[PDB]
Amino acid sequence: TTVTIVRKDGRIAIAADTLTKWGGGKESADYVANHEKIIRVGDSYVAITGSATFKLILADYFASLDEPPQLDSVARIFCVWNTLHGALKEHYYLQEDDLESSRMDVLIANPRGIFGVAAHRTVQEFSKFYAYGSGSPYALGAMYAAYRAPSLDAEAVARLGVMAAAEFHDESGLPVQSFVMELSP
Amino acid sequence: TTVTIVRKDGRIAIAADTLTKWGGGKESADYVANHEKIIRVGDSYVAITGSATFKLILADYFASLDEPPQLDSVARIFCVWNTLHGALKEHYYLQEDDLESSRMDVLIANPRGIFGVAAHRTVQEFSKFYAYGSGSPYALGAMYAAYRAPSLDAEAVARLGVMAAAEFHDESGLPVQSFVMELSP
Amino acid sequence: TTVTIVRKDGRIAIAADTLTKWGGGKESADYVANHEKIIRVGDSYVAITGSATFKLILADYFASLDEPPQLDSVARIFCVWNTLHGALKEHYYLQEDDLESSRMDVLIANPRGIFGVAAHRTVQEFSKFYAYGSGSPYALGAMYAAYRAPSLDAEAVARLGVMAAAEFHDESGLPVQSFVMELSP
Amino acid sequence: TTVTIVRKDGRIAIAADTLTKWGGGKESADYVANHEKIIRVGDSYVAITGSATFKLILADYFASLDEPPQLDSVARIFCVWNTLHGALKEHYYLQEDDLESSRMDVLIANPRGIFGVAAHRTVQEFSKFYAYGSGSPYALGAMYAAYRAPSLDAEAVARLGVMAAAEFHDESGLPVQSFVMELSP
Amino acid sequence: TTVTIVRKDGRIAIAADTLTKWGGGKESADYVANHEKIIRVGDSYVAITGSATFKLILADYFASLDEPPQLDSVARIFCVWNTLHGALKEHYYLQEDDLESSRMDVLIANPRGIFGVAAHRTVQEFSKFYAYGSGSPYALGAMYAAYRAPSLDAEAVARLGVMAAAEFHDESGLPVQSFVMELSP
Amino acid sequence: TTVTIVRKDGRIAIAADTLTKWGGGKESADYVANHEKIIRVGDSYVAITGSATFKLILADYFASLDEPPQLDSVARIFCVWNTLHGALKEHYYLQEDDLESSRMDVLIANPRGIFGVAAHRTVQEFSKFYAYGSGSPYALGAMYAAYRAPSLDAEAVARLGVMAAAEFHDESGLPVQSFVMELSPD
Amino acid sequence: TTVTIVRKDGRIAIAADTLTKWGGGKESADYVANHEKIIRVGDSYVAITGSATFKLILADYFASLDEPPQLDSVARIFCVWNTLHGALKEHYYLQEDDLESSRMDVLIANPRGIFGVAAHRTVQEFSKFYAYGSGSPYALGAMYAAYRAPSLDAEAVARLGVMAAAEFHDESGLPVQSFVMELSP
Amino acid sequence: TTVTIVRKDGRIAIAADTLTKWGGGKESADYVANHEKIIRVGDSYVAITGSATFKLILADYFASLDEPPQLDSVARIFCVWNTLHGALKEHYYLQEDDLESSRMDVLIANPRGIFGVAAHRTVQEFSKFYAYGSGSPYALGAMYAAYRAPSLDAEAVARLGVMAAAEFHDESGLPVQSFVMELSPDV
Amino acid sequence: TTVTIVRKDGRIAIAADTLTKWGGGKESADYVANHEKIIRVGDSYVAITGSATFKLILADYFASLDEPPQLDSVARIFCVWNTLHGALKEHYYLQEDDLESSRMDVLIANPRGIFGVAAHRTVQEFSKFYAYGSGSPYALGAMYAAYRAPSLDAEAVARLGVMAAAEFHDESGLPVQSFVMELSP
Amino acid sequence: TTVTIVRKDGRIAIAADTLTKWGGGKESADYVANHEKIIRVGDSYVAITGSATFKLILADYFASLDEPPQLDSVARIFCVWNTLHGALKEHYYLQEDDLESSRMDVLIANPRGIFGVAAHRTVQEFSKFYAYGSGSPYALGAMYAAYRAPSLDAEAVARLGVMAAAEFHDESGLPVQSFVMELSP
Amino acid sequence: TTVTIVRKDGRIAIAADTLTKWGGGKESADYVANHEKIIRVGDSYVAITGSATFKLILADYFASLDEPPQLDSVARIFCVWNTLHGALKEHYYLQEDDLESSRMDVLIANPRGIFGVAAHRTVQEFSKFYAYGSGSPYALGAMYAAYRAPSLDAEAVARLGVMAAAEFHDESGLPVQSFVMELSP
Repeated sequence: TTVTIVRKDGRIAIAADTLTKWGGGKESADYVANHEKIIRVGDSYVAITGSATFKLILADYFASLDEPPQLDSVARIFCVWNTLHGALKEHYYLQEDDLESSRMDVLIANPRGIFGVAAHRTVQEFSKFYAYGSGSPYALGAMYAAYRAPSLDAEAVARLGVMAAAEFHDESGLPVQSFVMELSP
Repeated sequence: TTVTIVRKDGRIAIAADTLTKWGGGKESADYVANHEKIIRVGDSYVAITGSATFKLILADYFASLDEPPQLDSVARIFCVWNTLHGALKEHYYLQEDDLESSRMDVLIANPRGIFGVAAHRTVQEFSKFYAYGSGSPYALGAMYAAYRAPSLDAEAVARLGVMAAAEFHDESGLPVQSFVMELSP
Repeated sequence: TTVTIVRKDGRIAIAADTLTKWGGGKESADYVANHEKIIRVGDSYVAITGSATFKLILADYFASLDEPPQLDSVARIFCVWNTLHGALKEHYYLQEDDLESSRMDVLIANPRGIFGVAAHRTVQEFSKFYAYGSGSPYALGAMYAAYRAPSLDAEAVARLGVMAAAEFHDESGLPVQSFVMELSP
Repeated sequence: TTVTIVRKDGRIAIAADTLTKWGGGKESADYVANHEKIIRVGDSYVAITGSATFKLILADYFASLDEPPQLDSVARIFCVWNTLHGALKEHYYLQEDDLESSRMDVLIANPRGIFGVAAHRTVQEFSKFYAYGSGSPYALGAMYAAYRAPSLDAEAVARLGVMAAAEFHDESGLPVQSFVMELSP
Repeated sequence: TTVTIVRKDGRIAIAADTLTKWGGGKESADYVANHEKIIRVGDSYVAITGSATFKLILADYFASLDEPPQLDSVARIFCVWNTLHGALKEHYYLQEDDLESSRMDVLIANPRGIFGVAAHRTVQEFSKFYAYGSGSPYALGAMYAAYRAPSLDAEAVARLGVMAAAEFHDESGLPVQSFVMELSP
Repeated sequence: TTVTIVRKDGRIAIAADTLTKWGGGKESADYVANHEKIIRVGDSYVAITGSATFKLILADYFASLDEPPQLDSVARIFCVWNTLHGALKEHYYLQEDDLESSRMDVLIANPRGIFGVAAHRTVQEFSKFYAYGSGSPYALGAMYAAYRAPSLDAEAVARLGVMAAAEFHDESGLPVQSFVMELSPD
Repeated sequence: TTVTIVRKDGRIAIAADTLTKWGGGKESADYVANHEKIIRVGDSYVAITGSATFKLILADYFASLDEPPQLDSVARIFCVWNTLHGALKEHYYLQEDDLESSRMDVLIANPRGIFGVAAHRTVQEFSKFYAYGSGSPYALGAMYAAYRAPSLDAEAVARLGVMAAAEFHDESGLPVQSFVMELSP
Repeated sequence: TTVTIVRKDGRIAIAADTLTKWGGGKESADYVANHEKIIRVGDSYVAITGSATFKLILADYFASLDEPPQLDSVARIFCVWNTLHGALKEHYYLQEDDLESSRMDVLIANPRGIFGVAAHRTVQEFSKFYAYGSGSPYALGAMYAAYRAPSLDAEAVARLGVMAAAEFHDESGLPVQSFVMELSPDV
Repeated sequence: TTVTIVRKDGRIAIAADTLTKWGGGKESADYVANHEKIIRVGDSYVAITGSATFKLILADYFASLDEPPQLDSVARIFCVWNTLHGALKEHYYLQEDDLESSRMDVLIANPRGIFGVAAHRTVQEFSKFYAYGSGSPYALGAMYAAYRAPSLDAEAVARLGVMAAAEFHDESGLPVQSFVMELSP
Repeated sequence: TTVTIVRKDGRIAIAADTLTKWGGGKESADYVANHEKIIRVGDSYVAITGSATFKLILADYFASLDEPPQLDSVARIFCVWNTLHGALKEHYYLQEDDLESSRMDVLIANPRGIFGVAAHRTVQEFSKFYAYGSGSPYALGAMYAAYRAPSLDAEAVARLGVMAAAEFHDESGLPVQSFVMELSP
Repeated sequence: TTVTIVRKDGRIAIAADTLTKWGGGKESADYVANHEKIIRVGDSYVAITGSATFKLILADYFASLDEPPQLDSVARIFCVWNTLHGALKEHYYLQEDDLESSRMDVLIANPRGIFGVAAHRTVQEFSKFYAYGSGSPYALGAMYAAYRAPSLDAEAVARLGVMAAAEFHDESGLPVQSFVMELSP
């Protein structure tokens, strides 16, 4: 998996590759209908790495809440993820470290910022771009190279990061899925 | 075990081999009468890999419910399987990974699509064909070869996948059980 | 232990060796008065492999029930054995795999058919013959060779499989106990 | 420890050595006054192997029951020992296998038959003789040789078994302790 | 991580580097908005090492109390941290040693002293300076060498320790955050 | 793999299955041309179990000796195999137990008797029948039931042994190969 | 890696993928110039699996020999590979099992037939087709499905085997290379 | 395996069961023609426990010697077994303890006495009887009971030892093989 | 470490970072005079990853050889490295895998092309660009995104590769060292 | 520690060394005031081995009982010790074998007999003498030799046993403490 | 095994038990004719613990030397044993610690003194008595108690040592073998 997220010229963009793995087996977007790794939660886009089951768990979990959660500040995202964690263990059968791992790394894009939440509930707000998943290093290199290119908007930089992972790494694959939105004032 | 599933030209088919193993020993359809690995649940056909007990657990479990479940969307199937897993542990004595394993992979065929659930509750809708079990690589290769052949409908492609596995792998054996049905409007 | 079961010409038959092992030590029928490995439950004969305590546990357990179970279908036998596993744990101090093990393989004969239940509660109806225990490989070989000899009825076949095991394996011993009954049409 | 039990010519006999061990330490009857490894439980004698504490546990446990248990059939003894195992865990601090081990093998004599219970509650009725404890192979050897000698009665045979073990094995020691009773009609 | 704390000439200062790590990967203040490792708690500054999630947990935890805690004495800080540790386990999913580790080392600067709390709740009041995190040995050496330079106030000595750590260790990176305040009478 | 050997009424027969395994993968005589597990060594037939490479090693080893070895007495077969084991180690890259394993269980049929050499160089002469390889229990069961049937000669019994194994075990498969010969006047 | 070999209608064909792996890193023919996995040895084609270093080793070794080897019978191939194994260990730094592993599986095409040599020096002549490498189960299934299709010649079958593998497994990737030759009379 | 050795009334006897094991598989004398576990070496009989290969190894070894070994004192037997052990490692592919195991226990009967050599080359002369193999304890107990029965000679006692083991232990089986000889008049 | 190599518009460029690591300690070019990771070998530039000792070893090795090696084809490079490995073991104290590891990955630039040798003597000629060392994922990412930009020659791209690694990974550090040359006809 | 108990000529005696160990450190009676290893319980003396804390525990435990326990028969002692073991775990933080170990061996002298209780609650009545602690072998040796000497009474023998252990074993040290009493009629 | 050595009133004695052990099995001097554990070497007697094989080894070794060794100084005995240890490994197949172990402890009595050599070739001369083997503790204690007795010579004392260990420990057994000699001037 590679997920990327970008902030540039008052535009916020998020992207994901589409390949699932089952061991060394490839399950591409060509063979799986529900191959999207980005789900909608309220007005946030949430890009998920880790087991392919997590996008089904989160969609189900968030949908089961009274209202969709606020994912627009670090404190709020953390607060939601910490509560999400107890549900993973208690309801969705989640299984050395400082803290217990939630086993997934997510990126969160919405009008009010670009964020990440690492497996250990390390919430971060990003200023330019970041990437998660095993393809992250490839994405970061490529986005670093093309971030300041005037010809590329946020979305094109996001997608380019996923493309670089997909070129070099066996856990990412084309096509790329992406979304783009305007930064709120 | 090999189970395959296929969707082609308005037809949905599902196929399983019929060989059960006890260690290195072979328990073929010629010696076991109840050698079918596909069960009926409502209007769905569920093909089951993993221990030969699971088809008895699932048959028992589903026959226990008030109404047959809904197995025609990813969201629905996921919910049914996430409830099934709790029952597996509690009432059926099921025994590292991100999430707990249900220790079986199933394929689901009905008039409203073809689906799969891996052991870790990864629910997937398939667009063409797929296969589970130790034999599935073989099945995948054979169905890739044959999917587009004009003389072969969905059922014949699914049956060929199991044959392929049964030819080269020691956990699959003939005869092949298959079912076919029309895709609904 | 070797236990066998055969269905031929409208006659069901079941058979077992009589030898108990205590480590390398041999505790034969000549020294042990309760050397029988087949018990009666309702109108079924149940031949039991594993620890020699299991025949005592099952007789005790099935006698404690309001009435004997029906062991005449795959579905029914599975219900019975899944409940029995619960009891083995809770009342009889029973102690990796997909499902928890019951530590015993059994064959079941009654007029309505010949069945088996493996340690992981894999219930199976057999069409010709089968065998359980460390001796079964020997028994199946012998019975495969002898099943179609006109001379030999169901009981003679069952018995011969146990003899073969006793000839060549150190956990099986003569004499052979066997029971025969007519196939309920 | 060696204990034997023999039935011959209308006589039943039970015997035990008298040596206790504490590591490589010897604690003979010369130094220990309570060196009896056989106890009385109603009209039954129970010869006990394993930890030297079990004779105390059993005596104390059986004394606490409203009445002495009937120990004169395989089924009855099994009931008793199954309930006993619970108490060993629950009251007397008892600590791989099919079933949990009670950590002792016993022989039981009474006027109605000879029996043994192994650590995993394998209750057995014997036709001639048997032995338990680390000295049993020596004892069985000896009693096999002596059993048919007309000049040796049941008790002579049972004692000779214990003698043989004490001759050759470092966990068995003289004097031999034996009891005899009449076979009921 | 490096955190330093300094007391000199009626002035109290606290510093931290800004670099976060994810494996061998660097997440600098350049890419992470919330790169601050120091938080406010009443009129104390708390500089936190260990998992980057802890600043989120602590901020969240202290915020949830009725009033901010008094963190101006060795006795009071301990009491607070002890209670905090319970919460870490009970609410924030905190997972050999003398006592349970809290998995973080902190420094506390307020107007009424400079303190630290190691991971096993060893509370200490410092009289000159100290440093925590993987970069402290570097910090202590640099601060040792510069404590008594008249040109350098408390905050210059605090920042310099961090700089030294950033120069030589792969878990510390510039910029240096810092705060200064007056000693209370 | 299953190999059977049988001695009955002045006839000697030897039989083997034909299936080779690569993990769980099957490699039947339908796909492999050289699927035979029995080789000829002089006027002996030698049925081999263990790695499919051993029949290549053995053919190669024996062909390289001045003449084909005498394999018609326990003592002679032993000397041959003890010397063979040194060559497995030195020339063909063979890798708890009392003795070193040769990693291979063989049956040897010839006009002068039926023999077997187990992996630990246990040389036996059999008087009726025997089987080696993972399928052998099935083979022993079957041949036990059939050995005394008048209608089945040494070869029929041997083949039936292999059939039984192939019927029930995942490392044996049809077709059966077999050879039969006359017992020498000894 | 996937390599295939096929014999059909008087023609022999051999085929390989071109992708090299470095952990999860992909090194496709698009970045690597020397991406061929098939080499010429005399008038044979040899398709190589295992470490990408093996093709260089064999090229080097065979080029060093006085005459190109004859790879046209099982016995011949066997002598050649047995001697090769000695050179792997001795000059090329080659590093549980019955026999030492040579760590690579090869397929050999020449006009006298199609052959294979597994890691353990298992020389096999094939009659129809075969495949090696981690991709081979898929290739086997594909080639099984297509082998008797009259519209596909030996080359088309061999290539399809590799394409099947590259569709579904992460250690195989296009382009496919192939070679075809005449069977000799 | 069970091997027994007995010295009684001026007579020396030695016995053995005839069953081989391959795992939990039985290879009885009914199916194996060379089921004997006792070999002649000069005028000694050597009964061998452990892997069935050892009887083949030992016959080969002793046949290759210039002259049969004299196996009629403790010091002579030790010397032979110590040399043998070096040959077991060097020529016959033998594989924690004080000393290296030879992996077999043997009993040696000859006119000049009855002896045993355990796996660690512990050579013993026996005064009455003894047994080796997994079936020894059963054989010992049985011979303990029957040694002084007046109707039984040394051979009957040695054989009885084997039969007790076969009765109760899965690694020993009938028939029993045995040999008997005269105690020489110089001992 | 990061080493990159680029082939573009008739020019060949090779580049490396300058940071040495001693555990978590940083030894930057600022503090180390011999911080260069590229050395000459003939007219070839060879960039070296793995232990900082290796450049001293190869310098010493090649300086003692007869005539410099010709590192201008795969076969030749392989020949040279295979023999090098024998010397690393024998004279320079080198210490699962198919082949023994040489423990360093190198890139090789000369006018006749660009090449790489991985730890297991896997010689590849590259057609566009590549990277080795723990930073290479970042570098490959970056260089993928910049390779086709007309404003950036071979050297600019190679350099950008290293910059990317150093931005995000703790084992790579600025400044970048690089060399460019002409492709020979 | 060594503790001994002796019965001779109508007298009972009991003794113990006075040395405590802290690792290889010695804590003699000369430095430790409460160096007694024997306590009073009713009219019984109880000599205690194992951890030096046990005598405090037992003294604390027995004092808290409504009245003193009767320690003058095997059945009664066991009863007492079995209850005690419960308290050790629950109240005094006591932590493979048949039964749980109470981690201490004791000897009990009273007017009505000599007894012991080993760690696993083996209660014994002795007829002459016995010893416990790491020094017991030495003490049983000395007392064996000196028992029948008319110049030594029960106390001299008991004291000589401890002296023998102090002579030769590094966990026993002089002085000896001893008590004597009259055998009751 | 117990061996003892004693020097008292111008006489020197040495003793040993006669029991051999094979596991838990006893081989008493009633069953083994060569049950002696003391051998002659010149005018020394040497008592041997460890495997029963060692007395055969030492006998064979010392008989093979040109002359019996001098064993009447610590310097001389050490020389002899150091050389002996080499012969043990080289000719007699002897198999963590400071020094290699010879795996036996011996006592050596001659007219010029009494000595011992421990497993690690610690040679000692004793002034009164000593003991080796697993029974030595019991023997030392007994000899400490008896050494001064006016009616017991050195031989009586030596034998009493052994007797005490045969009494209490499962690896020593009666009869005792002893020799005696006059201290030489």
